[PDB]
Formats: sequence, structure tokens, C-alpha cells
Amino acid sequence: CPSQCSCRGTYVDCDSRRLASVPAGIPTNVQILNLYNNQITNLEPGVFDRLVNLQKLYLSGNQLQALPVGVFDKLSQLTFLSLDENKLTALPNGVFDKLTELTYLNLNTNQLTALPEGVFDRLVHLKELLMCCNKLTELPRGIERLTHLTHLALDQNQLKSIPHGAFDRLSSLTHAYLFGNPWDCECRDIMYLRNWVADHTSIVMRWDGKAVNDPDSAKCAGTNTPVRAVTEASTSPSKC
Ligand SMILES: CC(=O)N[C@@H]1[C@@H](O)[C@H](O[C@@H]2O[C@H](CO)[C@H](O)[C@H](O)[C@H]2O[C@@H]2O[C@@H](C)[C@@H](O)[C@@H](O)[C@@H]2O)[C@@H](CO)O[C@H]1O
Repeated sequence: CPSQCSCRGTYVDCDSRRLASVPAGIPTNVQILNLYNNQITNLEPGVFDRLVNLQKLYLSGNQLQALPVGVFDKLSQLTFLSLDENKLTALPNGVFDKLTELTYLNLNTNQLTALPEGVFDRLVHLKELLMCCNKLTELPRGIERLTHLTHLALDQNQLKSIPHGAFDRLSSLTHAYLFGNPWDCECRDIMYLRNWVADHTSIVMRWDGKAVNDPDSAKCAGTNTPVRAVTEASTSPSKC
């Protein structure tokens, strides 16, 4: 066990300990590594490579701007990965490709403007995908294939519409967060999202410290009228 952390079995608790780097003594038997709420600013190239039994990795609440290429590649058992509340400005190509068992991925509250091509394509088992509070300007391509999703968080980005049909195979969704985006309701491309929200009112959620059902929380930029109240005649294909 690392000097400044506490280990109970295969649980290594390094949370809330003002760590400026990943600590040296992490046991090879670790299954849950909790590094939440520290001041870690980078990961060294092969830091997790020996931690082959990891199931859950909490990197929430740190100061990461980037990740080393291949940093998660040896974590073949990983099911849970949180990277929320860092300041990631990009992800390396293929960063999640080896994480075949992942069911939970949290990228909330970073500085992402775009994701690598096909970044989620290998994550066939994903049930929860959270990427609120970034600077995304379009829906990451490939999300439409993630048919086992129950939770999808896209709130508080810079999204203006959703590509036609993108949510149609996501038939297991129970929680979809869409608020806080500048939806472009003047453009006729908004109509798919309008129709989809209106057809799925019970799963669209806002966040009052917790999930709250509210289909009107997806709102039009400028007017702050509900997206589902948009009429086709109020839109034009020449305003896109
Ligand atoms: C690893 C983990 O559980 N992290 C939690 C975050 O995912 C939570 O963020 C909130 O997540 C929901 C979707 O599940 C939604 O995207 C919320 O908008 C999001 O909250 C945002 O981020 C928070 C830190 C606040 O800034 C909030 O005002 C934002 O709207 C947070 C919720 O506190 O808890 C983490 O533990």
C-alpha cells in the first residue's frame, strides 16, 4: 500500500489526499483504485500497466489536461472509468479501445472540443456515457451504435442539433440529459430532436442536484422556448 493511502483489501483509497502525482506503492492485486479529489496534473506513460486486475478507476476531480497514448491499454478487466472534473483539452486516438468490459465512462466537466474518430466504437458494453459540461459542437459519431446505454449526458455543451436518427437505436435509455445547449431552432435540422424529445418525454432529464424528469428542459438558443414546442413552419433549411 502507498504510504499516503489506505488499502482494505483490493480497494486502494487515495482520495482527497492532496496528491500531486500518482503515488508509488500501488499493489498489483488492486481492483478499485480511488484517486478522486487530488491535484494530479499528469499521468506518466506506463503508470497503470502493472495494474492488470483493475475493475474501477476513479480519476475524478484532478487537473489532467492530457493523457499519454496507451495509458489504459493494459486494463483488460476495467468496467468503470471516471475522468470527470479534470481539464482535458483532447483525448489520444484509440484511448479507450482496449477497455472491452467498460460499462461506465464519465467525461463530465472537462475542456473537450472534439473527440478522436471512433473513440467509443469498441465500447460495445457501455451502459452509461456522461460527457456534460464540455465544449462539444456536434454529437460524437458512433454514439448511435451504443445500444445498451441507459444513461447519456450531453448537457451544457455547445450542441446546436442532433443528426437525423442518431438516438433511434438507443432503446434502453432511461436518462437523457440535453439541457444547457444552444439548440438552433431556426434551422430545420432541429426537427429530429424536436420529434424525438416529444416522443420520449419520460426519459429527458434536467439536474436539480439530482435527476428530474423535464422534457421542456432542452431549450432553443436565444428564445429559451422548449425544443419540443418547435413547429416545422418556424424553421427553414436555409438558416443552417
Ligand atoms: C463519478 C461521478 O459520479 N461524478 C458525478 C458527476 O457525474 C455529476 O455531474 C452531473 O452528472 C449528471 C449526469 O449524471 C449531469 O450531467 C449533471 O449536469 C452533472 O452536474 C454537472 O456537474 C456538477 C459537478 C455540477 O457542476 C453541476 O452543477 C453540473 O450540472 C456530479 C453532480 O454533482 O456528481 C459527481 O459525483
